[PDB]
Amino acid sequence: SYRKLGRTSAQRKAMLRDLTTDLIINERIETTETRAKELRSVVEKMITLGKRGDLHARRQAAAYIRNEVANEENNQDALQKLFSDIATRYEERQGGYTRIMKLGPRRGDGAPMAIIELV
Amino acid sequence: MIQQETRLKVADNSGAREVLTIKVLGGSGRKTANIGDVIVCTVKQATPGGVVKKGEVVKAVIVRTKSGARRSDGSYISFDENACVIIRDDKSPRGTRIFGPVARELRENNFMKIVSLAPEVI
Amino acid sequence: MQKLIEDITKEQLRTDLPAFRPGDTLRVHVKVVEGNRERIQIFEGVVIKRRGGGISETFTVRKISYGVGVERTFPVHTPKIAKIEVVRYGKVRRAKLYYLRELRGKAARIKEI
Amino acid sequence: AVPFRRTSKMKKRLRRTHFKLNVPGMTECPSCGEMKLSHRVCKACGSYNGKDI
Amino acid sequence: TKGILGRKIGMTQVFAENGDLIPVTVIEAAPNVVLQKKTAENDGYEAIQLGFDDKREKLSNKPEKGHVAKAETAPKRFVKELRGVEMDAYEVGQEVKVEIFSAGEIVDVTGVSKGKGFQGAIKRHGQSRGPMSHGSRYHRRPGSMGPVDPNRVFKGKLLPGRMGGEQITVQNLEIVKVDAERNLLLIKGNVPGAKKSLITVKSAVKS
RNA sequence: GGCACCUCGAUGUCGGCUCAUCGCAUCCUGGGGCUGUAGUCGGUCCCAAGGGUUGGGCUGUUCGCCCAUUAAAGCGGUACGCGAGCUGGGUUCAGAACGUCGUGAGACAGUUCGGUCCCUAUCCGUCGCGGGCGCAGGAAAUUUGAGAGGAGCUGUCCUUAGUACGAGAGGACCGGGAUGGACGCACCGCUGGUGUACCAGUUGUUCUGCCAAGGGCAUCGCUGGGUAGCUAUGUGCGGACGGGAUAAGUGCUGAAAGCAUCUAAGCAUGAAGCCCCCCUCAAGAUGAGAUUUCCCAUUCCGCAAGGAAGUAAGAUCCCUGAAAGAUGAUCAGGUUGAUAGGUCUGAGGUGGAAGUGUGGCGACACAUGGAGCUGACAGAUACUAAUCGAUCGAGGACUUAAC
Ligand SMILES: O=C(N[C@H](CO)[C@H](O)c1ccc([N+](=O)[O-])cc1)C(Cl)Cl
Ligand SMILES: [K+]
Ligand SMILES: [K+]
Ligand SMILES: [K+]
Ligand SMILES: [K+]
Ligand SMILES: [K+]
Ligand SMILES: [K+]
Ligand SMILES: [K+]
Ligand SMILES: [Mg+2]
Ligand SMILES: [Mg+2]
Ligand SMILES: [Mg+2]
Ligand SMILES: [Mg+2]
Ligand SMILES: [Mg+2]
Ligand SMILES: [Mg+2]
Ligand SMILES: [Mg+2]
Ligand SMILES: [Mg+2]
Ligand SMILES: [Mg+2]
Ligand SMILES: [Mg+2]
Ligand SMILES: [Mg+2]
Ligand SMILES: [Mg+2]
Ligand SMILES: [Mg+2]
Ligand SMILES: [Mg+2]
Ligand SMILES: [Mg+2]
Ligand SMILES: [Mg+2]
Ligand SMILES: [Mg+2]
Ligand SMILES: [Mg+2]
Ligand SMILES: [Mg+2]
Ligand SMILES: [Mg+2]
Ligand SMILES: [Mg+2]
Ligand SMILES: [Zn+2]
Repeated sequence: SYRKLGRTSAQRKAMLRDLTTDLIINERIETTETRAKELRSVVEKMITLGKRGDLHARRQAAAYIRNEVANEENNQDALQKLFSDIATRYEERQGGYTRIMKLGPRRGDGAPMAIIELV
Repeated sequence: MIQQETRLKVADNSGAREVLTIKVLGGSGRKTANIGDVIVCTVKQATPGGVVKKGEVVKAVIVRTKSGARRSDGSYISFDENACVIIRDDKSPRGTRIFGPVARELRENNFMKIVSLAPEVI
Repeated sequence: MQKLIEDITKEQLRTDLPAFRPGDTLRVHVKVVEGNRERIQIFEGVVIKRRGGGISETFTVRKISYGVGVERTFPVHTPKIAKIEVVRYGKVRRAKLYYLRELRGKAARIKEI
Repeated sequence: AVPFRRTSKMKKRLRRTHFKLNVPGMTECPSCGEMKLSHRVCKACGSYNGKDI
Repeated sequence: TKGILGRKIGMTQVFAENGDLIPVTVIEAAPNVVLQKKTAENDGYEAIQLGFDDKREKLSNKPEKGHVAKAETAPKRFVKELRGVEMDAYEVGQEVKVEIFSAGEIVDVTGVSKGKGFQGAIKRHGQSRGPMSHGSRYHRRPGSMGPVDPNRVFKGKLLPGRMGGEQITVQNLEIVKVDAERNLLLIKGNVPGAKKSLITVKSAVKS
């Protein structure tokens, strides 16, 4: 099983890709708890490609990650950060690259929010 | 799986070329016939010359199906077509010859005459 | 793959079968028990399909017999098969050759490898 | 389909027996001492599991 | 009567000696323990209480630990009674293993069927649909609730509701193989329930 | 049909569809008597309502006729059952036309072509699912079964036996055995279906600067496959053996009534039916049952009665989830933890990645290499999240009897 998150197949993929790149860039995002729970598996699978490091793994990641600037100073893309900084940080760690922390409901819709961050 | 309205090719030289299934025999509310089962059928297309003629109500035994048959050893047989053979009430073929392969299941259902006349029995 | 299910059924896996793939032409030597006698009937044809795993793995072989296409599906590890000879290795581009069901003659031919 | 009869005050009240909020699943924060939801970050001090988030 | 509790592992298939392919359910039944003997004197009826599947000590409680103390065994996850057994054959603490059964023996198999959740009258009760075209606005509805005269619906007008999750017995299944080493029964055919669910295997009541 | 008693501040009307349920005057199957019952078939009447009781052609039809089956194709009731469940072909609005009648407007149980079917369920009722309290302490399990529901159908073939029977023709009972139809229950190992976060091919355009490799959109763009799950057309199994009491029927012994007589006393036999046997629910069965095990008699007021407060065993909140699920619930777990994710190794699926090299003018091919990729499946692994906590929960009435 996997969550649908109230979106069509394409909308959901697009959202998970957006969130995946957001977490790579920011290292810590706030979203709905259920979005965060789906994002764990997707992001950790991207980090696995990063840790592999080979061209084939990079092109697989490039099919998923958005073309967004990670570091404006260095002119580093999100894909480049994944294969440089993130992959290096989690060289010795075997899985569990993210953690979710629950924040409680937001005002407008009572939606249970969460921080998801790189460990 | 042959039911009422299913058309079959005729795998013999009896005259009939195509039949339409009127009835699957062998019980009230029986929907489907398979290889070995007898059907009542009308001849829709006939060879102009032969014994069996167009519009005749005849009995026929199903010798090949697309749906096919399962065997006790876990193996299956399937054909590319649904085909039958026009028979008498004593299960003898009205035609003299059988065309194309037939299933081994005909031996189990006591259609030895058709099995004997068939070019291949699979 | 429950290891338990493999371990129970490992005894009945045949070791003598050749490596074949969909597209390859086989001679399947099928043991037929017509009453008393146990004769062998060869089914020569193209492997259109191979599915499942372990003891539940099956394969389907297709041949044209007296102008009528015939398919026989077998369990891979059935003791009813005496022998499988690979006649000819095929050059195909997919696991399931269901497109062959429509074709006939030169269109239905497969390139040898 | 419409109400055949109006609902009495009693029956309305009986129906609303279960139409009720529960008390939040709350515990004292070990950092700051304000109540927080169990398994959630404390909104007051930003702590969770003895760590500032 | 004989019986044993096991878990449903799953299904596979076995080639018989004659070359027939038999579908089998694999039931793993690690040795059951007789926890209690109920008697006509004390309980008003004769039965043995079989315990199956060793639970962790944390997951057990003091009531459970005291109950299994006479049998001198760990607390058991699944506890069920067998009636119609020979009381003198069993003793409290005795192991009941899969080799009580042998290949060829005819058994009844009881389990809880798989849950389907809230299901409509077509799926739940096998009812017919109304037409899908020809102006129809009647597809998967449950049919007339009944005649006018009663001014009420009769009991047993079948309707949507929770389907499955019910105790089911399948009768007259054959034991194909008994693996005493691995604590397995291979039973011909299919039995109720999800994988990992509790299956009771008993000698067939109609045999 | 008669009558005009309810309804004209509306009780929708034929046929079909969906769902049935009841009666028995029984269509089939079960048991019988009589027969102008040789046998095989039948006829007729009796008992019997357990289950079963078909697909089509024509017609709006019901009905009916016909085709082909079937053990049989029962007859009726339930607002000619069922339109706040469906349909709307017919009937029965407005258009138009034919025949006919009418000077005419028009009209016709004459015909013809076309013609809006509304409603978010309050209550009872029905089907599921929770919460509460009860059940003289508080708990965790296992249970008895008052009671209730389900199931209940039947063919063909072989054998007995070409025997009994019969001039032949034909051809049994009773009893064995095999295998179906329809129906039901379960399940996905098999055959298939689906499978919108699996794999591959491919068109147009657009973007990642370009090549190469990819992304977006076009029904999942389209096409070919397909894992788990859910599934039938797939597979397994079921209605088996019986027992008790009966119906019609058959009697035994037997008088009233020297005889006779199944009946008055007495004693038998005997149906698919009844009650069990089989399957499921079930102690709110307030008549609240039973068994096993656990906790253990605390601290306060208040004269006591009783109340209040911490707790025990135990359970919950909250959290990780799925074999469960609308939500509750259920079930697996909550760190001496494999509950989920990730990770690692597999299974299965796809079918040969990218990069590089080689061959070719090139499309492309071959090699590296059953490769690469891989939701849900299996195992292992505390890397991530199941943190810290909080709440609830006994101290057991009286009487009598026996110890
Ligand atoms: O007239 C109606 N129904 C009346 C009650 O008001 C009644 O039920 C009725 C129905 C049909 C009928 N007929 O077919 O002659 C006569 C009266 C309305 Cl439903 Cl339109
Ligand atoms: K009226
Ligand atoms: K009946
Ligand atoms: K209507
Ligand atoms: K109404
Ligand atoms: K009411
Ligand atoms: K399947
Ligand atoms: K009780
Ligand atoms: Mg799209
Ligand atoms: Mg972004
Ligand atoms: Mg394969
Ligand atoms: Mg229908
Ligand atoms: Mg519709
Ligand atoms: Mg009433
Ligand atoms: Mg009248
Ligand atoms: Mg009057
Ligand atoms: Mg009114
Ligand atoms: Mg009667
Ligand atoms: Mg009516
Ligand atoms: Mg109505
Ligand atoms: Mg005139
Ligand atoms: Mg009129
Ligand atoms: Mg009872
Ligand atoms: Mg009651
Ligand atoms: Mg599977
Ligand atoms: Mg499948
Ligand atoms: Mg390009
Ligand atoms: Mg665009
Ligand atoms: Mg009790
Ligand atoms: Zn705090």
